[PDB]
Amino acid sequence: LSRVSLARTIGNKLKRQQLYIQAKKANSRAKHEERHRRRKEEAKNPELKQKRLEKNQPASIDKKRIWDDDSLGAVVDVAELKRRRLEPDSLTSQFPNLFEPPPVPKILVTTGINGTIHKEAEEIASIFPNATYIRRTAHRYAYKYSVREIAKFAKNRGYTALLVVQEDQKRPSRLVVVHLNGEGVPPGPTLTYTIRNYAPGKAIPGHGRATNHYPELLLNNFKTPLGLLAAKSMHILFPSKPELAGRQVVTLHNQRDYIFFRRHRYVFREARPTEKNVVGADGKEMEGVKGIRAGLQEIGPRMTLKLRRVDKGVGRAGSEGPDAVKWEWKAKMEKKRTRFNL
Amino acid sequence: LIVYSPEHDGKELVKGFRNIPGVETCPVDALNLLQLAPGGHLGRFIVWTSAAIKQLDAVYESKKGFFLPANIVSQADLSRLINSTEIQSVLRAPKGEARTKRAC
Amino acid sequence: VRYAATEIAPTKSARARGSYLRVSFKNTRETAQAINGWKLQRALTFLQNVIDKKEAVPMRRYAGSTGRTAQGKQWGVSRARWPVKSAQFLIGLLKNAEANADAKGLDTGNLIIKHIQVNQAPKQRRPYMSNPCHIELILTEAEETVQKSEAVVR
Amino acid sequence: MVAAKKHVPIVKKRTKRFMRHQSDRFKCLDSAWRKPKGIDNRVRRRFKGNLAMPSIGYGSNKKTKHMMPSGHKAFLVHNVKDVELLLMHNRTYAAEIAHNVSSRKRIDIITRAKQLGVKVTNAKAKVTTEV
Amino acid sequence: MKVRPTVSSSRRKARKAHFSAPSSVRRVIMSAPLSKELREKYNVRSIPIRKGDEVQIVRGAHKDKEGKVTSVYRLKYVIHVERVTREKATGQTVPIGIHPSNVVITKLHLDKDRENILARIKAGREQVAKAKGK
Amino acid sequence: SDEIVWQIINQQFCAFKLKTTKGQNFCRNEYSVSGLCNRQSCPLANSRYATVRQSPKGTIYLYIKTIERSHMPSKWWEKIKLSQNYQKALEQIDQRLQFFPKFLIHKCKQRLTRLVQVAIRMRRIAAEEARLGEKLVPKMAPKIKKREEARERKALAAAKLERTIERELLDRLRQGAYGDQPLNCNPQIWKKVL
Amino acid sequence: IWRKWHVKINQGQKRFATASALAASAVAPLLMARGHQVSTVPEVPLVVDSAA
RNA sequence: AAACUUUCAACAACGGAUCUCUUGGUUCUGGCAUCGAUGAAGAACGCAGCGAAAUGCGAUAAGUAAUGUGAAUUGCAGAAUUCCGU
RNA sequence: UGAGCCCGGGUCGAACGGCCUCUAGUGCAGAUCUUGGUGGUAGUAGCAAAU
RNA sequence: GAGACCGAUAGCGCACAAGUAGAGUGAUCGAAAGAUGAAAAGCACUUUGAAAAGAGGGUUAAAUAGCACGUGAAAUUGUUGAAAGGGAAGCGCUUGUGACCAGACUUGCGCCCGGCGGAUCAUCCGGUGUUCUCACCGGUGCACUCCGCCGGGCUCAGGCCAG
Ligand SMILES: [Zn+2]
Repeated sequence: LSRVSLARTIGNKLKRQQLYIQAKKANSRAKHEERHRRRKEEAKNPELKQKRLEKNQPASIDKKRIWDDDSLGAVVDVAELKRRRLEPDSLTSQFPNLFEPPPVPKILVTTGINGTIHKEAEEIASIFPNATYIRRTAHRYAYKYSVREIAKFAKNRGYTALLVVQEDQKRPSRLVVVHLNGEGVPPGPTLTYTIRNYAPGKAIPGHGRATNHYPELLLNNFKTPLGLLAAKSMHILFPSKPELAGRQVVTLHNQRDYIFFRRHRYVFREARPTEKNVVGADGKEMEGVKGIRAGLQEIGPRMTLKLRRVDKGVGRAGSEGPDAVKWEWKAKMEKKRTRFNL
Repeated sequence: LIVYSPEHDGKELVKGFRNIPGVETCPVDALNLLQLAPGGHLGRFIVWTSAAIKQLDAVYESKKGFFLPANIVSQADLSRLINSTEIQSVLRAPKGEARTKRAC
Repeated sequence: VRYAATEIAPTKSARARGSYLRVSFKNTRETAQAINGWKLQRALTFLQNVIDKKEAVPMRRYAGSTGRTAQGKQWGVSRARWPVKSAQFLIGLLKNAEANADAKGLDTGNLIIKHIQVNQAPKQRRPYMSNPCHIELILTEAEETVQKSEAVVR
Repeated sequence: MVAAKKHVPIVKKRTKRFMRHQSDRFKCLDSAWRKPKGIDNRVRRRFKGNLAMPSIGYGSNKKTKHMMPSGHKAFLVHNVKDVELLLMHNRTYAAEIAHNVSSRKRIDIITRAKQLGVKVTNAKAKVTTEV
Repeated sequence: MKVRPTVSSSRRKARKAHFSAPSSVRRVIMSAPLSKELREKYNVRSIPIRKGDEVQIVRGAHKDKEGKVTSVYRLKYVIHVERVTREKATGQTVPIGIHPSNVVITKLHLDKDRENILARIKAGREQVAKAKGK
Repeated sequence: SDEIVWQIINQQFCAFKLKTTKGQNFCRNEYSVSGLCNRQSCPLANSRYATVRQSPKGTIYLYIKTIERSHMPSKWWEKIKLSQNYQKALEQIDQRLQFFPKFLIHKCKQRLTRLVQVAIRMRRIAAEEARLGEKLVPKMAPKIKKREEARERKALAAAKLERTIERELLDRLRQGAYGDQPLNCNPQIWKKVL
Repeated sequence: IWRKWHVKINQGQKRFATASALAASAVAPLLMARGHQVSTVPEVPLVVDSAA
């Protein structure tokens, strides 16, 4: 009953149902008997269990991932390219501003025209250190300011980052990340993402506030040049030197093009008798941290971001050359589940 | 609706327009009301021919026991009937206007 | 707008499901309500005592007067019974949940039953109808509250 | 000055719906009004403290009839052809896009109506703003 | 439209015949078109296929994949072509099902009967072409 | 037969009619000056008629239909191009529709002024949209939305966030990325790290 | 099956209504009224040559 | 305050309603005349590798001959069965 | 006014609607109504045939 | 071969094991019961555990599409949350409190300056189609006329509610 369909062979509902139930009960019975016998043999001999554990591992999309065979379009692992050369310059050339030391960040936060997500946007400004939220209109029938204009205004007043939180269904839906750069450098990359599952700390159970201390960023699993671009943009958005006295972590973990944002705080504590020791991946039971764990209490909002568009200047209206758009997410690109753009 | 004469135009256009979608073909001697007024709505677009016209004359005189009806109205233009010199002369003075002012 | 409370982290949580179980829905509901919201070891010892006739599950909603003993003082309810098969299958299901949590890598010491829901199942078409049940239970490690660092003025 | 014409103030004689008798106590009875036919029913006899009956007296003013609170009458629109039908009379009617209209046709209706000065009641159905 | 009384336009009867046709009728239904060079070499549009035809795919998720026909499953109205396979859960490769209407013939497995079939179809074609022309 | 065609078009059927529940019937004919189906403005029942229409090229024309050319549908309408000056265009409408019914004169004037105002507003909104740089794009399709919802749930389940956060935190503590005398951790437990 | 399906209509009325339909076809606006897209033909009866 | 009872929201159960589909049914119409002692209609028993059901067949038993088509069967086992060929 | 109609949000996957007419197996709370499903009684009566 | 028919409580009792299952001594009575998915690709493997059962993990565009499978109402039930309950509930008119949700006029025309460019501007040239007097193009220019665009300047008008 694995290669043949009872619904397309047996024409009777009740006969098909009875045959299926009898066969599935028989299959479960046989599977449990076989596993019990195999349990007995692996209990009497401990080595064929090890051969089982080295021969059969569960299937994984991450290790079934398909790569291409650096121009910001090919999804190829930068580290793989690096030690293949040993056995990116294109990114630096395309974005010299992003890639020497960056100035101390200053962020201006605003929302869409006549937005109603003021508290959520103020919370985003709370995540981003040295940030100020200012509303866009200040009333219904005001002058409508354009994102190009606000970018120029903030550049002339000395900001370095402009974050725009667009809304839908009175909920934050998109984040446009503009970079103002320094001195005479024109306003640069605009990484637009999609704020999906947004949740405030107030609604988060067991939460807390963030403190004024500068937290350290954990940018996890960014491998393709686009992932490195996004990671460096967030690194520019956050301060370089965290105040380690204020034990706060801001983590962006990337898996299958789904960037996950979380904010927690440290407690490095000894392991309780009922707890485990943090086991290593492929190399379990890390050596050196043998009796100590880390306590995490989420003190920040839950959002998931997914990059859709990065542009050269401040949006499509502002990108003018023959390479106006640098990347655009497409369902044709995401058709195959093993194709990750990151 | 293509109308022809089987006596002079023949029966090849029947198939020629039979294949074309939407268009129909009907002889002049067997005009069909279902095709003349589809769905009860008047004004069917009909592509005629000269033989068809000269045979409409013949068949509509040939129908026995039927005559072309005499209508109860000669000048169909009611605007002509009302806005004419004789009527406007014979009418009396108006007693008011189209929109009457409110008195109290 | 308003935001509903977000779910606890799946890798801080453990889930267990038992469908089409052949135990009375009312008895399972009463036992689940009795053991709801408790410590894992407390619940297991409670159910073992229920089997050993030591501690009684109080009936509140589906209550039929059967026993009026001194074991009902600890709940304040005058009607208490001992659902044997309920206690046994629920022990099995929390053991399955504990195994699942151990596989996920949670601290075995601090599992607490946040959620246990008992629903009715399709009736066993044999007029005498049986009442099977579905039981789903969700467990977590105890919520952790941690220190603040003193805010620095600047 | 972009609004509806000067209009007589909208006065609603009754705002609450007329509820079917005993529809509260029986769920099988829908809340839609059904005139009772019992010879001794209290609601039909119009006793005090019973559900009122619909009447042409409750019927509303003709000048303010079918008018939205903004003062426009809803026009069901399916395309830019319907918008161009509303061309001459936007101060009288407001566009209401049909539910089965696709996203791009919704966008075209919104764009043409904005160019045309026609208010749309549902301009945020399946669209979003992009910079 | 239909004029001959023998032919029927009933969708019910048409579907019944299509789903209960015998194997020869199934072959006739699962005839497939020939490629260009084949069409200008044989003056034929489409012939029924066999197990030894090199075929190219023009429709589906596996478009532009070339291979030799592996089998013709007449019961499911499908054909199996080489190297177009999917892996099951266990990993075993089952050949993916594709339709004669969605494939196009690139090479023919020629025998006496096939040559006779193409000759008959062709000869009819130039017969009627000449009849129309002159 | 104007009265007869009016009766047939109003009492029986009209392919250009869009009757609404709001108490007015709309006429879909492209040459109707008003958007309402009524005797005064029906292009089919009024043999002698006039209309104002705008070409794609921004040019405005006035169209004339007369009963002597009631037939010849290719030739029903005379097209006369109006000037860009509003006052002079109204005057030219006056001469070219002199002796016409007052209703048609009034509605031709109203349609001319409405088209020119619509042109003004279109240019204003084009400038405004240009100066803002914002564009209305469609939202995500429901099938795609289901796709990212399911793949997000699977991705989070495989991601196991807080475990990885602790992963990296302990990795950095072991590699000593917090420096000597870390302010993150207690000196006790630090000696355990040694 | 013995329900009345076919309706008896006087031949005089049928001929009268066919004549009325022909007059309606001769009337030009009625083509638009019935929905026929009639805008490029140079004549609403459109008699074409029997030779062609 | 809890328990219990009532109302509502989210979610989850039960159940198969609504929309959709139809190798079906019903009615009408057209062409033709054909069961059996040379064993009829019908009943039973057997025939397959795995056959429960259904179908086919009759110890030559999912059948043989002959003709036609022209490279299969197919749920699994199978042939050294057959491809310019009675 | 009303029987009802339109839209917004979610689900959902292949057809559907407005108007003019034509047609009818066309509008439900009852009929100790039909079928199906589901409750209180009740985890009660009692372990009785059936199961 | 067809239909202004019925569309799984309908249509023949039977769309599927249907005169089948089943009942009766017997003549006879006689049901219920359709839909995974495009393609089984029908969930590999690890791990619980005696099961028509789970946790991972995988297939699919989607598995809260998993042979209990197109969608999935109401009756009834459970968990969470809010409120209320001194011997009935439920309903009407009218506020108040709390919770959630929505978001008011869609908010512009006109005049006057300076520049720029296009045009029924030019008794300008050429071409085309035509209702033969109306249109549409190609080519020069800006003396006059009219439009816009830019940068100034001034004015007015507006939706609702109170005094
Ligand atoms: Zn009209």
